[PDB]
Amino acid sequence: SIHSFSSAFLFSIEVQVTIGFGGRMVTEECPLAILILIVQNIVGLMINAIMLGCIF
Amino acid sequence: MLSRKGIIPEEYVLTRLAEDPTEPRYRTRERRARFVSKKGNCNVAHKNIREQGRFLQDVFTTLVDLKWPHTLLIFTMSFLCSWLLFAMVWWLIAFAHGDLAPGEGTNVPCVTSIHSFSSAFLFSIEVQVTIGFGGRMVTEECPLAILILIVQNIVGLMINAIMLGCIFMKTAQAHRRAETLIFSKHAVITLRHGRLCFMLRVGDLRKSMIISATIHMQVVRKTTSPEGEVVPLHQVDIPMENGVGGNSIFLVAPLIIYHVIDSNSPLYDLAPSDLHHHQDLEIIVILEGVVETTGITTQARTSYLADEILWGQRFVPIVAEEDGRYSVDYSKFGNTVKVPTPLCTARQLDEDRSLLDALTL
Amino acid sequence: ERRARFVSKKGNCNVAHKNIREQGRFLQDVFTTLVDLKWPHTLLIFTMSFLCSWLLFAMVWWLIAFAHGDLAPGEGTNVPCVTSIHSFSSAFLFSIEVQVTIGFGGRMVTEECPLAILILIVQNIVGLMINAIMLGCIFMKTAQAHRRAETLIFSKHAVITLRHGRLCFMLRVGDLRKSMIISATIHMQVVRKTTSPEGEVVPLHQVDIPMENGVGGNSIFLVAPLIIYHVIDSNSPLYDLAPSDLHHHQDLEIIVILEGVVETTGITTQARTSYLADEILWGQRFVPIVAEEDGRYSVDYSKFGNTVKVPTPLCTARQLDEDRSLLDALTLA
Amino acid sequence: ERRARFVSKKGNCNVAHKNIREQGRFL
Amino acid sequence: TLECLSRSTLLCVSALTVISYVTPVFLVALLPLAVVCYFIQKYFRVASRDLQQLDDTTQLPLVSHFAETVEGLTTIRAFRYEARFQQKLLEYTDSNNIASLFLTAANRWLEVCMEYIGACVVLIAAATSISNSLHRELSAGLVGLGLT
Amino acid sequence: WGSQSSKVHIHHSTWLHFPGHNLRWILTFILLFVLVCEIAEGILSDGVTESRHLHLYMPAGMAFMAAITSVVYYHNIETSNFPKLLIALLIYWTLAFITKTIKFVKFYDHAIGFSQLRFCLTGLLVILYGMLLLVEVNVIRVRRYIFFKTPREVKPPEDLQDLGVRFLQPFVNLLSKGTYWWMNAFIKTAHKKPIDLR
Amino acid sequence: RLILSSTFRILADLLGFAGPLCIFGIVDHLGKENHVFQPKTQFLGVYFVSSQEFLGNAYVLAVLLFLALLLQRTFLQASYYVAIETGINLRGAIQTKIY
Amino acid sequence: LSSVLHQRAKIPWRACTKYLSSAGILLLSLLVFSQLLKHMVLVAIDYWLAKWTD
Ligand SMILES: CCCCCCCCCCCCCCCCCC(=O)OC[C@H](COP(=O)(O)OC[C@H](N)C(=O)O)OC(=O)CCCCCCCCCCCCCCCCC
Ligand SMILES: CCCCCCCCCCCCCCCCCC(=O)OC[C@H](COP(=O)(O)OC[C@H](N)C(=O)O)OC(=O)CCCCCCCCCCCCCCCCC
Ligand SMILES: CCOc1cc(CC(=O)N[C@@H](CC(C)C)c2ccccc2N2CCCCC2)ccc1C(=O)O
Ligand SMILES: Nc1ncnc2c1ncn2[C@@H]1O[C@H](COP(=O)(O)OP(=O)(O)OP(=O)(O)O)[C@@H](O)[C@H]1O
Ligand SMILES: Nc1ncnc2c1ncn2[C@@H]1O[C@H](COP(=O)(O)OP(=O)(O)OP(=O)(O)O)[C@@H](O)[C@H]1O
Ligand SMILES: Nc1ncnc2c1ncn2[C@@H]1O[C@H](COP(=O)(O)OP(=O)(O)OP(=O)(O)O)[C@@H](O)[C@H]1O
Ligand SMILES: [K+]
Repeated sequence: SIHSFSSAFLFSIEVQVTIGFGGRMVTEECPLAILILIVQNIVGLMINAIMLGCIF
Repeated sequence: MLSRKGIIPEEYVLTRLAEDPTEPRYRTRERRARFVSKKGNCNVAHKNIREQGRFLQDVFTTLVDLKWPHTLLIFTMSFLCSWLLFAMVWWLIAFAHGDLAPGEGTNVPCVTSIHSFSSAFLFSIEVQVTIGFGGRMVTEECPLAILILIVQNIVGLMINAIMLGCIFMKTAQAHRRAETLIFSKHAVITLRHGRLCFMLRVGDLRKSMIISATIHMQVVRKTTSPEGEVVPLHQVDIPMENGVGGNSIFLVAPLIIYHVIDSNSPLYDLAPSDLHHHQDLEIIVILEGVVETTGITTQARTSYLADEILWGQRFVPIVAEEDGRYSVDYSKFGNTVKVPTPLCTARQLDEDRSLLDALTL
Repeated sequence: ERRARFVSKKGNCNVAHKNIREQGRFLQDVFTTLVDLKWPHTLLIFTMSFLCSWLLFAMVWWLIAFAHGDLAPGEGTNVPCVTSIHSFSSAFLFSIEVQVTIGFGGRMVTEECPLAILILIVQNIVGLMINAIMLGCIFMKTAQAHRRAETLIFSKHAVITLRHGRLCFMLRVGDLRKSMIISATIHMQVVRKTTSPEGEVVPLHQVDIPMENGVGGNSIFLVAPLIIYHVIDSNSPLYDLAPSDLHHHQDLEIIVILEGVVETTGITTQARTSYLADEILWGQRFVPIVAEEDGRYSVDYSKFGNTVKVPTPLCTARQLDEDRSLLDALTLA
Repeated sequence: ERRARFVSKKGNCNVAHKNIREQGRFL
Repeated sequence: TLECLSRSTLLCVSALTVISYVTPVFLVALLPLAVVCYFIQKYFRVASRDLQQLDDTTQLPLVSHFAETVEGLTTIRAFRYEARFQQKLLEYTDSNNIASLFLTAANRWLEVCMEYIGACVVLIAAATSISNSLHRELSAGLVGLGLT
Repeated sequence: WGSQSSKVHIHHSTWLHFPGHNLRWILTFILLFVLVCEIAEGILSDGVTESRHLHLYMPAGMAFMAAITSVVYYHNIETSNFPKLLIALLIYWTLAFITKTIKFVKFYDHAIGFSQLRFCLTGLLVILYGMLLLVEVNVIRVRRYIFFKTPREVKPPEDLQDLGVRFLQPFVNLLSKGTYWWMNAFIKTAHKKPIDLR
Repeated sequence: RLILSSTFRILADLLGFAGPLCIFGIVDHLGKENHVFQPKTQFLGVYFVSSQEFLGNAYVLAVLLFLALLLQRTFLQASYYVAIETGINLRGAIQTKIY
Repeated sequence: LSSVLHQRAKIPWRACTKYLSSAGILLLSLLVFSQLLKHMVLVAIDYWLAKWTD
């Protein structure tokens, strides 16, 4: 369910915000998407944690 | 094999009396060690530390201590090791139930959409990171899967909690602020109010005030007792000559810090020749006080060796007054204009002054 | 069964409290207790709190689905409220997916029965509250520096030696970690069943004892082992101790307290120890230990608590002072 | 008003630091 | 030592040229390994020179002490002072033994590291030669020379 | 590795080798060799099939990495006399042993026999794990930290207690005495500061 | 100590004789008419390699040679050091007894 | 500083004054070239052995 950069931008939202709807999945096919998924999850967690700390 | 070092085991004693190369003489000229370096960073190397496990038990001290690139390695590897281990478990259990065998039957799989270890790893991503893609569901089929889902959820929440704690205590560090306090490269001695004192200058750069500031001051010198008790580093405290009697200081402008050399001060027998390049002597200035924003106590370590102490100079007046508000010209921070002063010792000066006063009166 | 230390050698204040009219405040103070719990017990309460919340809300979801009847099998005769619910196990998985915000999707909440919306809102609020509370306990738990207290380390047994004429109760305290403990502060107390002319009895009296610092203050700066010596003058209550009166079961104890905020976290930490009379030695000296190799410094922690001897007069502090007073008077005359 | 207060009546330390050899301490 | 040094270094050059000729891929791995080999050789020289000179300067006083005691054996026993000279002898022998032990230990460190380099060369040469032989029908004979 | 970048303590620290240290290392090596052998079998067996058959060597491929990490983890805990931390490593051995023992007896179900290589390698690896587990519980038997009584720990040897013992050959982890790895840092000093009787 | 030195040396010599034997094995199977075939033995879904056949793939013999060279060229050095250390201790004891 | 660098010298100056003085242009051209020829024959004999076995 990737069609245009609108869809891709929505998908990045759903991963980093951890909304995770389900229409836009990551499959088993290309290992680079799983690599990017790990990178985005870790970067998202780091930024969320750092912004938490600054807010505290 | 091909060497001739074992063929001849004999020796000749005719050649001897070889010495005086003069090469090691230049090596002895190497500068001696400083107690604490200028930018803090105390230069003490502990030896024969018996670890006894007191350097792994306090794990969460270490995690905050480590540098950011190392902390991100631990961050990333903690999460990824957890993800991959639980992915292994999901793969194995969904394989034991047979859901991995393609076209097994109408038996309802205990986790849908598990058709690889790749999808198993993606499923671990979805569960632990709490992303929940609709493709990989957890069905009500086998009790072990629900147990493992509970365990992974609790472990993921615990790992997130731990990393949140360490990021909290690291984003409120202090060593990024200790370096923004400025001392002089060298300190000066000069008479104020007819009495000899050891001046110094310290200032702040960031606008953020430093609250409840505190300036300890110590002399580091090997010193013996009349009983022969030899102390290699016999630190001695020194009052800051602050009028109130406390050592606290309100640091906005670059202030002049000094200790009046009365009969108590251990510098009571210094001479301008007694503080030359290689003299064994060192002053420490511990500037404490919290950071106003984060409320984290800090230190600003610094030292002054003998070959940095300079006799008979006064700090250039740094503060001026602009049109509406004061001015601070930090370029004149450490400049010490020459000022003539008596070149005798503190004891000789005191005795001479007392004798002259007695004769006059 | 002979003498009980007030505090143990490595902290753990050894006074057994008793006969408390416990108002229940101790169990009413939950957050402090949770932070003081050992990690395995914290994990157990953590796990039991989450599991109870999950399973309680799972019971509610199953009960409402049962009331709406969608768990009774039906093909098209019903419009479900909470989809895919077809057993209690399904409701438990649903509670997991909502509270931990996993949202697997196959178990949706529809618009039909509004009590599901109310319970969804309550569960979201409760999960956020429980996550917030458990995060708070973990944050304060990881800020603990009770572990750090096991690197402020004192010498095993301190000695009484002369220095510059008079007599001081020395000691040696050092640091093992690499960090620097800010605003360190050392107190030193003597413990004895002191009595008064009026007949007052104080079964364990504590008297503060000066650290004989030059500036006249408590604060100290601790990068290497130090010698914390209390100068015994006429004011001190060790002014009348005889070396013969320093046997094992003497009614004495020297509490030592070392404070100072940790720099990595910003937490204030004590460092306690005591020294019974047996653990006090007379007229001995601590061996100089801070060796200086060229280009650096060193500390030979092997000899951290290894002492040797030196001849000193075996007379009380008062006897020493009075005898030196008579000698000075004779010299003046 | 030709008089410069060192700190104003609301905290507000009324000093202007100048000629700081900045090393990125803002960032 | 000139003859043996020339023999050793030129046998090394002979061996390396033959390995490269038999298995041309080996030079791609020769460059990193040689650089690592270089560092070991460089560091060892700096150490070994010092230790060798130290060993020699240590042994000279030792024999001197022995000889001088043969002079004044009666004089040394006259003062009943021979406990001090026993401790002097033990110190001298300790210094000589520690110098020689470090020398032997540095010797063994160089040999272990250099023979590990040679073992890595063996694996690389064997893998490349076998791979080429099976895939490219390379002559078996050249494989034998490369290995030996 | 994070404390290591600021290990001035380990700059001149002290060590204490746990009992059965020699037998621990020689067993790790005697199983690293047969794990390389198992890897050779795995790469060799699948040469007849048109699928890679990862389940012949990747198990051993991670066993080799696991063993290396195990020995690294044991040396780290050996420098810092903190034995309570090896409980995880302890359970690993027994847990690993149990699983592989099942595989062994399963071959006995089908009458595989020593005539097949995998049975020989698996049997040898199983007895090696038994001996290694014996070592892991030997540590418990001596130091008794899990036992009821106080841990009967010993202090570091007085030979290394002295500051001036800079020839660490008698007491160094067995895989830094065959290859004289402790020499390496000293040689750096030789380049930096001349090696004299100091 | 000296017995340990000599035992390490003997095992180093034995293991060292692999090099020649491994070279013979590699070349012999790599020049055996240039015939390339599979193991040709199967058992219950996975091929089970036998004793000699594991010495078949010249890669295996070369890797085993590499391991043998590591063990040889570490045992041999261990033998050198033990003999050398005992020798340095014999000089110490003799140089004290003579004095 | 200066002591370290001077100590860290391989002394090719000494090797040059040693060899080139005595050997001149004849003995060196005999010694060195004989070594090169000897080792080239060693490589060649191994190579010929290989080709003959093949
Ligand atoms: C069901 C799944 C739940 C999910 C949990 C797994 C999640 C794993 C990721 C988290 C890894 C984090 C590791 C941190 C460990 C730190 C250990 C440490 O430094 O202290 C070890 C501690 C013991 O002292 P303390 O609690 O610190 O002392 C109290 C102090 N005053 C304080 O304020 O902190 O505590 C210990 O010594 C134990 C160390 C932790 C090791 C866990 C082993 C499990 C033991 C299970 C049996 C428990 C039996 C309990 C009996 C009573 C124990 C007192
Ligand atoms: C399945 C087949 C695989 C084939 C490969 C097998 C490899 C196995 C190697 C096993 C080595 C066996 C001997 C171990 C015993 C050592 C001797 C020993 O116990 O003494 C240790 C001594 C020092 O101790 P000490 O306290 O001063 O004296 C003893 C004490 N005083 C007493 O009472 O007596 O000091 C010593 O004597 C130490 C000797 C050091 C020896 C170093 C060599 C070890 C091998 C290194 C190999 C490197 C890598 C190999 C990888 C192989 C696979 C990849
Ligand atoms: C100071 C001498 O301490 C050592 C002692 C030894 C042990 C040893 O067998 N030596 C003699 C051998 C005998 C036959 C003279 C030798 C000397 C020169 C060149 C090679 C060799 N052989 C060595 C063994 C293999 C064949 C060639 C090794 C190395 C050293 C060392 O410098 O560290
Ligand atoms: N204006 C300034 N900005 C930043 N750091 C300063 C400033 N003035 C002094 N320092 C600090 O004081 C120390 C002295 O270093 P430096 O030699 O550059 O100055 P100096 O000799 O005191 O002369 P000056 O005050 O003219 O710069 C350094 O740690 C330096 O960072
Ligand atoms: N055992 C106790 N535990 C806790 N608090 C106590 C205890 N005894 C007294 N207090 C506290 O001391 C204060 C005195 O209150 P209260 O009059 O009830 O006691 P009291 O007169 O000291 O008792 P008692 O007659 O036992 O000495 C209160 O603040 C009470 O909470
Ligand atoms: N090298 C060291 N590294 C760290 N702490 C040390 C070291 N040596 C001693 N200590 C600690 O110093 C304190 C007293 O040590 P001291 O040397 O005086 O006696 P000890 O015989 O080592 O004592 P104990 O039996 O309690 O360990 C103890 O807390 C001890 O753990
Ligand atoms: K979520």
